[PDB]
Amino acid sequence: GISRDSRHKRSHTGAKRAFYRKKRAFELGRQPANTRIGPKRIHIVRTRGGNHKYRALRLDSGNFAWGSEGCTRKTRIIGVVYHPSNNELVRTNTLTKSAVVQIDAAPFRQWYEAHYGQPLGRRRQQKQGQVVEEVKKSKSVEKKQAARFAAHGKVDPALEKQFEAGRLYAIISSRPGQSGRADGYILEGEELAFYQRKLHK
Amino acid sequence: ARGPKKHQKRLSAPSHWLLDKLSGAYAPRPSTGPHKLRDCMPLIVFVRNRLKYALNYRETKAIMMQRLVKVDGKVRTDITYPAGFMDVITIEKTGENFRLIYDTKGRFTVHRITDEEAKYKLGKVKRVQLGRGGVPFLVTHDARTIRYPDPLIKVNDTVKIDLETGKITDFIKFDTGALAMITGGRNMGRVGVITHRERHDGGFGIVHLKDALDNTFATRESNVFVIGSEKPWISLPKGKGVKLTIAEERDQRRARALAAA
Amino acid sequence: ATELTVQSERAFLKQPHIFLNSKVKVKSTRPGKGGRRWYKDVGLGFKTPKTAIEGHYIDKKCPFTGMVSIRGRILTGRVVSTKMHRTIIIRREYLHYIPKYNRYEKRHKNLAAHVSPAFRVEEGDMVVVGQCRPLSKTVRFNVLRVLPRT
RNA sequence: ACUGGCUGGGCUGGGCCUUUCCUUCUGGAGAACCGCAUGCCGGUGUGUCGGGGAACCAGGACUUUUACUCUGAACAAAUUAGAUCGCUUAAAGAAGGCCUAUGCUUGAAUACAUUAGCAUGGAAUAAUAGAAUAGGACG
RNA sequence: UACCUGGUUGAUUCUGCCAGUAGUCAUAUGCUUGUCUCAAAGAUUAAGCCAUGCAUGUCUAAGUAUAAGCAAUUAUACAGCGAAACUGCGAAUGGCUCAUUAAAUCAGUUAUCGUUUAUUUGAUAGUUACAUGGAUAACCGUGGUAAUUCUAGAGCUAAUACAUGCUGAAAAUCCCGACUUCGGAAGGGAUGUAUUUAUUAGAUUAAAAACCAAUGCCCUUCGGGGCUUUCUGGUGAUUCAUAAUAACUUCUCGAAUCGCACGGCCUUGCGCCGGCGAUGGUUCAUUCAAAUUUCUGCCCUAUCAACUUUCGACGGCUGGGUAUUGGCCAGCCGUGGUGACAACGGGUAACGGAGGGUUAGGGCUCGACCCCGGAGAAGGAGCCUGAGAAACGGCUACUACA
RNA sequence: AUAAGGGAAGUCGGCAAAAUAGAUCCGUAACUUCGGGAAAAGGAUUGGCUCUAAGGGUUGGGCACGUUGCGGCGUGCGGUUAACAACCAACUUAGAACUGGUACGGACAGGGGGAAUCUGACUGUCUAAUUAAAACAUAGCAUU
Repeated sequence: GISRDSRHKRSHTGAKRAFYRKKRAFELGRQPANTRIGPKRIHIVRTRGGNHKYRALRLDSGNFAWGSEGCTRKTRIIGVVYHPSNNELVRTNTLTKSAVVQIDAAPFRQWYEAHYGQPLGRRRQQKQGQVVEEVKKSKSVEKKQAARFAAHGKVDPALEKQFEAGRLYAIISSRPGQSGRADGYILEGEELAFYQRKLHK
Repeated sequence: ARGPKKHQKRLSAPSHWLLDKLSGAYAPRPSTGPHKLRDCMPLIVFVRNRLKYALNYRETKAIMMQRLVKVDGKVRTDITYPAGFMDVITIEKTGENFRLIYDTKGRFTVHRITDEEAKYKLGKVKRVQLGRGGVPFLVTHDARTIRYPDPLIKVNDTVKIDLETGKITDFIKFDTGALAMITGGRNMGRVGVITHRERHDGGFGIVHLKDALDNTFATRESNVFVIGSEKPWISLPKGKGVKLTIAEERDQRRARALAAA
Repeated sequence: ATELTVQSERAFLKQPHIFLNSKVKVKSTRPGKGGRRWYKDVGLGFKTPKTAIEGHYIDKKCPFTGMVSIRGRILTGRVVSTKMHRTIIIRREYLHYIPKYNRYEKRHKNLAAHVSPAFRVEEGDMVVVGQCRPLSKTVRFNVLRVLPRT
């Protein structure tokens, strides 16, 4: 099958090498697996030494970690929006490492409400359709919560706007073809300005 | 070549086994174990070729099946078991104990030892580091790993092993003025006192020794084995590794012959 | 070296595992711990140049501020070509001995090495290189020191 | 065959003064030359005594760069040269020997390869570098 | 043993070749042939074609026994030896040959801080239970085809085959907090290991202060004088060894297995405890290794002088794939790389080396062949099982023979 | 205008008809007056639809004074935006996915080719109404 040896190449002086031996059991290659967004589907493969790898064909959710806060929550992926290598990766909605995606922001907002006693990204006040309040069943929590809010600080405006729509930008940092999992982190700071400028221009 | 080898050709066996080039085509091919294949002492070679207790291959394994012979206090039942430096071989039925140690000519020799000395060993340390759970451990030159060692012990030193409970009881630092025995190279079997050591960054440091007769020699660090500060802990064989020249050997040989007869 | 911009590519260039977005500000002397530039010491009596520690360039193959370790032979030669990007060609000369005629003859070989943006290398200068892991089809050495010009 | 001597004549080597002699700091243990009092037949262990570190060991910094030669390390068995033992001699082999032993004892050496690579001493011969628009050395 | 002689002329001295002389672990052939020690042998031309036979199987006290098996008669679950058959392991080692191959194989010398590793050796893992569920082989019996180590449908029964599954401990750490007197607290959850991502620790190695913010405290005459301070391994060199926090997974492992001994307690219950082995099992270390990799070194030829990038030729970046590095592969972007110190191409009656023959010294020539490394099983490609194969006394397809 | 199987067996003679044909990318011999032969010979691609990338123009640039109905000039300087922002405008070239009764220069338009002999060097001209050629002319050479 596919081989990854250097015998078939051409020497650095331009000379053409001659046939040496037949193909070996090692130096083989395998067919690439193109991950897609959809219902979960994974195949097992028996690799060298009796170990195993996990081919991911279709995935829809994975771990994403918030850097500054330090929370990791499982959520779903909406779609692929950018890829530095090839445009066809974006159009097909096929995801690999270092692919910018959009994820659901619901699990992360809820944790912020419980940890800090302040609302995050709520412009539905004009409509006030879903406004609701539940009585807080303690008074020591304000001493605990106000200490946290006054110490850590506030979110920057760039990340706050995304919370209004409910969609957040992230980068896949895993290798789905090898480990069968799509994992990444929420991108923020100077790295946010680089991709946002590139995304729409 | 499509897998691992399982045969050993005669004329390719280690030289220090002293095997005749005739009478067969193959060699014992020592099995895998704690010691390297190149420098090991297969049990069949010791029992049959040196002690001459067993006549041939067939009767060598008849003895082993009865669990008569043991090494380091545990019985071994495979004829091609790799024994090595400092190992203690005990045969209770005949009633003597052996220690494997080089002579001045670079080969293993028979060496009787007393019962009191046959209950301890000593070995060079290979590495020290932290294991799983933060528990410190070290490994010796014969693949013995022991947890919770003395924090003062570092690499290249030697430690005395109980050999009954496998616990360290005292150790010797690796420094100038120690008494050492060489384990590899052309200076195999010599005994000397470390004079000074020179190190080269990038590997292969060398140490300078001095014999009892004011002779001088050098070797790589990987071949020096400290066995004591003074009055070596183990019992050295006859000759103490002094490496007489060829001129003196024939003078002593005839002097010994005429003195006896 | 002369580099116009640090971020001039499709992706975002950054040192791995160097966290850059921390709410609290803490000043520390350690290179990589606080969030500032990371660097190491090669050893073998080789001193880190000043340009490496205070520079802003990003390189994953440089022996300084990089993920390559130097181990093996150390060689010397003279540079003959500097017309690629971050790569140079050095020339080594020696004498081979012919036993029958009891005299020598001249011979030479050509070598390829990786040059970091920390150094500035021109043609006809002597350099010292060190072995590393395969970085390309024909690159297995890394530049370490540039000897002063006459 | 042993021993001493020659103001013995030679060969190889190590110390000082001649304008030259030999980098440097830290630590280790500790001598020589010195007195202190205590004791024998003008020398000495004296002691956690002190003026004191010849040499040595460990660690750091400094030193124009190649060729050449000397000594080491590392590197295969067989083969070549070569030591030992009357297989009835020999080509071979690695064996054997001692009174008599219900035992003792020994051998299986050494040199060579030779190109390339790693250390050490030497500093003749053959190349190379340095202060001239001082961009030079020192405190 | 550092050696020479015959031949041009009527005769002479030279250059110069022809012929003579000796060896060969170097093959053939002719004539002849009593004994002792040792025993090479279808390599050269055809890596051309093959009838017939053999060359790989394996059981201990210890995986599964209702043999209409034998043998005894201490075993009413079984109990001695034990065909057959399931299960486990090996068959990837040996043995043969020299077709291809001119920086390729190979030699001496380095690296793996760039990876996999059956087996051996030494350590090492607290989260119905007096014992869980369905099949199948051997066997009985009924059949098909001229034909093979081809196989059909019907009826029984096992596991160390296959598939499930049980906090027996505390402490400590981190979150939510029912409930106030605002200064801490009822009680609630998580916390072995493997897998994947993000974050934190992993210290230095000369010393003296004086300020702001504000709190463990000792003593105390209440004016306060104040405040000594606990760990941290390794390399020439790392994001190393190791540890902590938030989560994740068609997701692991942490013993429903077997043999010998016949013991000790009292609440005498078909109750509790207890020894030595066999076979397995997660991680680290070791052994036999394997794959890549640094430096230098190969015969003749110029009537072979310029070569490489159609459709990677040299380098940069993001990924894919692999046990891992890598232009090994996919996109985007630069214009490079070797050469008179002989590149590129053509020849080889060419596997490389240790080494053989012949000798003053210097050399010339041979090496298919008992030792080491590489390749192949009529010519090409593809693949299954497995720790390990691109295997041919393993499978699939084409071409040529049969 | 079209024809099964054969494909010049017809005839003085392949006379008439058929076959090839646009554009883009590969490939190309003997011979030679070194300019040619050459479109040599011989191969591949071609619709519809939804997308991506590349090739341009114009106007704006910091202070410090004086004139003027938020500013046009007079200047005195400094700086080279590690090239940003707004607006405007036609076509030409390259690449990917999907789709069909495998079709796509869909009509029109549109070269058959190769190995040789005889003869005139070439372009050019003539028997209007049966002969367009090897005939005439030509540059070059020589003579009076």
